[PDB]
Amino acid sequence: KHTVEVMIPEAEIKARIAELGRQITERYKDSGSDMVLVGLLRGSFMFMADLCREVQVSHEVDFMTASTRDVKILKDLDEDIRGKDVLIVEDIIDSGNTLSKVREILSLREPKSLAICTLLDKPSRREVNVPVEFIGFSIPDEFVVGYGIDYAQRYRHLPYIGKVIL
Amino acid sequence: MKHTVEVMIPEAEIKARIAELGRQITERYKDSGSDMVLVGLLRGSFMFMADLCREVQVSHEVDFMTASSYGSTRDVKILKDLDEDIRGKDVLIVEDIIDSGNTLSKVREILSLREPKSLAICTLLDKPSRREVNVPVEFIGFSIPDEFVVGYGIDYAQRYRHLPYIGKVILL
Ligand SMILES: [Mg+2]
Ligand SMILES: [Mg+2]
Repeated sequence: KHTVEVMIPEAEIKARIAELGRQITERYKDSGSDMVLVGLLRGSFMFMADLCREVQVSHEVDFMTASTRDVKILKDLDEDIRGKDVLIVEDIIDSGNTLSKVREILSLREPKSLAICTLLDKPSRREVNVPVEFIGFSIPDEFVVGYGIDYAQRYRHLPYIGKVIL
Repeated sequence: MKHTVEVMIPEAEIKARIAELGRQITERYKDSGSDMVLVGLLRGSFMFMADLCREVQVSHEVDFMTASSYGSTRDVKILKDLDEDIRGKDVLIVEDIIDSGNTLSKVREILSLREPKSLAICTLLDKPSRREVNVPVEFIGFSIPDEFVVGYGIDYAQRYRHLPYIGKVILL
């Protein structure tokens, strides 16, 4: 028994993703090597669709599904990242537990470079020290939904970030 | 192969169209009162699903499947199934293009066996001329000839998937 309040409106997200877009563009425009943005599903699908449209560099788009448990590849990438600039695209960084492991896994395949871009970082919640090179918003430890993030399989389609209120 | 890309469906025409697909989808499903889920086929549907789902004013789950993309007489194989159940639910399959219909047809049969309440396909692009197998398609963004198209999720040799418009590829 809850309500959703707006936490970050749709206009702010868009403004912020244009700025991330310019930045990812300046970091990578002079590489000349193949680039791929790598979404973590299901949560990253919306951020990736918006971010990849703001990245003014030829790139592949690929996806990955990762799980007191091991991080397991439930769906690996469709393409090779060896010798490629790879940017991992994630809805939210929290503990850092999963993203740190996903980072290690892709690192074995020897990309030219490897980096993370997350829309939301909850740095009060961090349990592991994970290098994150691009952040949308550092946020308080709120119960967030919308923009791909769910509450018991709800609100992934909301075009703003909401916080859930019990 | 040496080439250029021209704009064919600008970004703003895709948006206008997606907004109308969402009113249509809302209309058909608002009074259902069952769980609804939008099932995108990866990788093609990712960006269309992003925009479409935001224009659907009904509470829905969003889920994805990867079916065998072997390309354009082998079996359609689930590389990655749904994470959530569809029995008793309204399911809208979301695709970027229907051409031959082989994959979409086999994806419909598989999900059908799960006994959703209803099953329906929304594609952004339809090439009716390329149909090899009849499949019903309730919601279509644009009907186009067999042009060589890219962008908005459609790759040419794992390139142009991030273009915010549909382009035509011109072989030089
Ligand atoms: Mg994490
Ligand atoms: Mg097909």
